[PDB]
Amino acid sequence: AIDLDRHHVRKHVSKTARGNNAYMKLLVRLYGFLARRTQSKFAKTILHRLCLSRVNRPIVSTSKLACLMKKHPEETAVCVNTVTYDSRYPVPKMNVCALKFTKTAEAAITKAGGKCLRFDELALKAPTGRKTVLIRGKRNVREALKHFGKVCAKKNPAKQYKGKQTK
Amino acid sequence: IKPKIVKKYTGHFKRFDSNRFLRVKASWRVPRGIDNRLRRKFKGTNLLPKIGYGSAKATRNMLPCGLYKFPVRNTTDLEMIMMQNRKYAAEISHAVSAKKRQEIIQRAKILNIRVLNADARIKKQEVAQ
Amino acid sequence: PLSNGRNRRTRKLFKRPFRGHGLSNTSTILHTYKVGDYVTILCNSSIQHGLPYKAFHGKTGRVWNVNPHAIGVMVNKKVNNRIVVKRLHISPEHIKPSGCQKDFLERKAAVAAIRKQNIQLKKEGKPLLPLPAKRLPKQPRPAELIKGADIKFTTVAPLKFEELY
Amino acid sequence: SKDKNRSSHNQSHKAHRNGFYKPKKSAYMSTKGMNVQVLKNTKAQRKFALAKKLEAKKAA
Amino acid sequence: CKARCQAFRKEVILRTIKNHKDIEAAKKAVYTAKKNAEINGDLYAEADPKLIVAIRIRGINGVSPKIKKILKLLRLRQINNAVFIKANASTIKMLRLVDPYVTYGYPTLETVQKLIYKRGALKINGNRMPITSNCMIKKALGDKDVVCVDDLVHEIYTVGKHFKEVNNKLAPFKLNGAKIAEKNKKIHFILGGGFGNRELLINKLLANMI
Amino acid sequence: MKEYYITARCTDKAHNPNEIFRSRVFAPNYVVAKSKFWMMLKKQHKVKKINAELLQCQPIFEKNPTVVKNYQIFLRYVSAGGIHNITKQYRDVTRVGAVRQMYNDLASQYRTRQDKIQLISITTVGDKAVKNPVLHQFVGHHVKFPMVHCKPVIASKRFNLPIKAGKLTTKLC
RNA sequence: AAAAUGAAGACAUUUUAACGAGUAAGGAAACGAAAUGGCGUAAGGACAACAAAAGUAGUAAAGAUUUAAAGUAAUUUAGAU
RNA sequence: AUAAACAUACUUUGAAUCGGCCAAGUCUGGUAAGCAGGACUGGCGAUGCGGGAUGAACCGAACGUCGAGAUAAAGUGCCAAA
RNA sequence: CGAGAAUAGAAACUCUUGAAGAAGUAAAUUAUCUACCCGUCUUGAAACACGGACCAAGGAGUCUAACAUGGAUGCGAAUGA
Repeated sequence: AIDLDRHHVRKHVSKTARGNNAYMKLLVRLYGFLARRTQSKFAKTILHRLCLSRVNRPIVSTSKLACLMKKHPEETAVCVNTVTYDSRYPVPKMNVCALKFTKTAEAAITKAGGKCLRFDELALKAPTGRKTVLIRGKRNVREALKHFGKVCAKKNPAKQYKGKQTK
Repeated sequence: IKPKIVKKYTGHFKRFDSNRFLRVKASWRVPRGIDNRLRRKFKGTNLLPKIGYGSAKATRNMLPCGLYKFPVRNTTDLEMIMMQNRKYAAEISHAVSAKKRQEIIQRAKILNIRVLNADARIKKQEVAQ
Repeated sequence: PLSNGRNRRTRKLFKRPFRGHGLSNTSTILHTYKVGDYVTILCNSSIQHGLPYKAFHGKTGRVWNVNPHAIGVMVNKKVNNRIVVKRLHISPEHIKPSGCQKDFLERKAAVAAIRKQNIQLKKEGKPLLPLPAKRLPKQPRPAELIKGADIKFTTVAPLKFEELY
Repeated sequence: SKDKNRSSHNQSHKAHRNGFYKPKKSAYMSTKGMNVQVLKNTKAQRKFALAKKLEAKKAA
Repeated sequence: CKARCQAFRKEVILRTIKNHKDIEAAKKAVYTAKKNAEINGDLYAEADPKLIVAIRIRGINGVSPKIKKILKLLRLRQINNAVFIKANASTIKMLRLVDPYVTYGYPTLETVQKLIYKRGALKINGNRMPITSNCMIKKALGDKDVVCVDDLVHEIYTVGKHFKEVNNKLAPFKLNGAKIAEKNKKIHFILGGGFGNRELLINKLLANMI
Repeated sequence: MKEYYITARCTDKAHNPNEIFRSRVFAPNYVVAKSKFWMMLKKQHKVKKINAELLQCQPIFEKNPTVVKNYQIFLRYVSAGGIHNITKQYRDVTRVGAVRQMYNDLASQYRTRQDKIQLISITTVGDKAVKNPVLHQFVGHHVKFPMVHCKPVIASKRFNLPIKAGKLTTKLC
């Protein structure tokens, strides 16, 4: 035998779209083709983010796009996730590419003069990515993250799953 | 042309203690006993099915004639392999009658498809007939 | 089976050095500790107030805070299978400056002395000196020739045994 | 029914499988417990710098 | 087009010419100094060897944790595995600690030649690809001024300025078996055994092992 | 067994770098001879390998390995009782052969393994200085003895048959 | 594991390299380069001769007994009675 | 200095387990124990294979199915290869 | 004498056996090597530890309810209704 540190186990990185969605399966095929041929780090990033699970693809509201594109006028927002609508604040003019658009978010983006694009048009127009802004949504805002750990802890207590006789 | 088919082990992996007890059949089962002689791979009793016995991918599921088995039920199923008569051999299912077996055997001659059950359910025409 | 007292098994650890009892130096209370310095925690049993725990004795830590009477020292403590950071406030009596970077701080100054001449030799256009060679483990010694003029031989052989008694 | 009381056997092998976890860099940069005046001095400058940065944003 | 396959070949001939010049000249100076030292009745001290070849001699079962780590640092992770080690204070002490599990010594030029030519392999893209051509050597160690299999031999044997990078790319040699010891490998080579430092007598073991 | 002439010197504050240590060490190979040499320097002059450096290690061959000489070997060996100094005499043509005789003789007569004997010295004595009761009888000029009960000599392993024909005999030789 | 190729070929693609012991225990299903791969029992919804008679069956079903073949194996397939 | 990108840092969720036993260029109680209890490490448990005739722990060495070779422990009168 | 380079050349074969049964495979017997009783508790069982005479059929992590994590899915300041 050979004195190895550890034996070969599957690498914990997803290499394909999860689930049986036919359209998401093709997008991974499209960007897997672009990443291999163009060898652009943009396509490798989009391909990697297409394979994340639903909880690792957090939503991005229109207010986040509005703030992140204030100094990028002739640019395209590229978020590999659903784009929701922040009804509290107005939507300026901007181009957004996303997997999914909320019905109220798409109406607000289009009414302001912007365009809601999908990832097939973005690859057609900007395959390597030239006037794009990469955006991902916040991950620590999940209310499940509050209960992780020990609530008796002295530094960062958990949040005590509610149940019997919770005061 | 026909590749050399290599079988790494032609014996049967009979279940442990199947030769001593009639209640224990011969189909293989993993000995999970804590003190078992076979699962500890003692000398003498050290024969378990492992993936290392797997036959070559090129000649796996290959019949001794060099073809593959394609089960057929009527004359239309022969048309599914007429384009690969050098790869597949017909095999009439066990429940197909003797009358339909004549049509499958006759049609397979036309399409040059080898049939492995060509002598099955033949009528009384053996002796004096 | 030992007890679990705060100062268990400290007969020889907390004993003062031989012929070293009484008051300490004044350089102990006059040394200037700044944040980021390297210090050595040394439990002085002559001062019972603020005595650091015996597990920190002889450990090298870093100054992270300076208070009017105590110095904040930061050390790494080994726990079940992890390492935690311990932040103590120790009076200057129980700490001592560490020379753990004495050689390194000289090498830092040696290269900066050469770098100072380099920025001046570049103005004059002359070639600039190289940085000091890095430290290496004892290298295999090269071939050397030994003159036979001042050489003398002494035979080395096993010795006849002689009874000590 | 006496039993063995204790043993450190296999304990070091266990502790080195997933080896001694070092603390992150952010563990050494904590500020809680620092000098009161130094915290007062640092907060004053940070407030001054931030307020000066914000008036520039309003200007432009 | 394929005119590069020409100019590459003459470069290898030129570099192989130069490398043999370097080795012969060093062997030239040592021979002259030894001869001159007898002329005047002086004493000449030979240079300490710079290169060490170590063979792992014991298996992976029953090793103390400290020895386990050093043998992993020397890339002797398997029995009958051989590596090239620079000689200094750090490594010699490192080799003494793992003495019961390895044997080593000072290789000759022929041993380095035959080891690389027959058992040579390079770690390329995480793959242990054996040496087949000079083009694959140039692709890996070309930036280290090593383009063919002779600079590989010369840099290892002379312990050049790029030894650490060139030696690391060299995968540990998988050697055959041989009669390891006179008594057994449970005692030092000095006591007639198998492990420890064999100095120049490591070559005889490697000749039967390559 | 082989001879080696080893020289070295120590370069440190305790030993002047003009003192050269010589020895004539018997060993199966030059690696063992160096190890024997370094144990002497460490155990007698506090000289260690890390603080010293070797100069020469060259084989010594017998000048005339065709003349029979009377070798007197002075040695010390460690027993259960203690450490004793012993003088043994052997007849041979080479120094290394006589020392090989000493090691085999001591291992059988005194049951003393090799790693308990230190060869202090080995010189050549005269004809009449041989005191061994058995060896003294072959030193004279008229030694003569008939070798009897001889086993017939097989020329080579080729003719070594397991079962022979006829009867077997010894030889007055 | 990494490269290459990739609407359907096929054997769950091609090449290269490393690796393969194991009680307790874990590895649900789906996921084209598939986040382990499969065998078996019974019932339910579909599909099963594409040109208007469309899986097999009194020209012999299921079952039983054996003989051979395929599969590392769980098992499957076919012949004869 | 050396090694390290299928490196490194992990996050979540969860199983089983916390009767252990052996060795020794170790220790304590005991006259002592195949006794009781410990420090460090390697093992057996969970482990087959070659050797020690036999053997949980010794020695060599850890295992996909095979062919040809050099070997390890240890052996070479026969049983038994030399 | 001669590396590179330039110029030109020369390799596609015999024999034996096989439907009077080749190669392979299977069955029975013989021979050499090889093989302690399975399950379980246990530090440790082939144990002078317990259950087991034999065969067939039945036979043991299921259902309802609350919470949580996680993989797939719909919508998203709403979701369910």
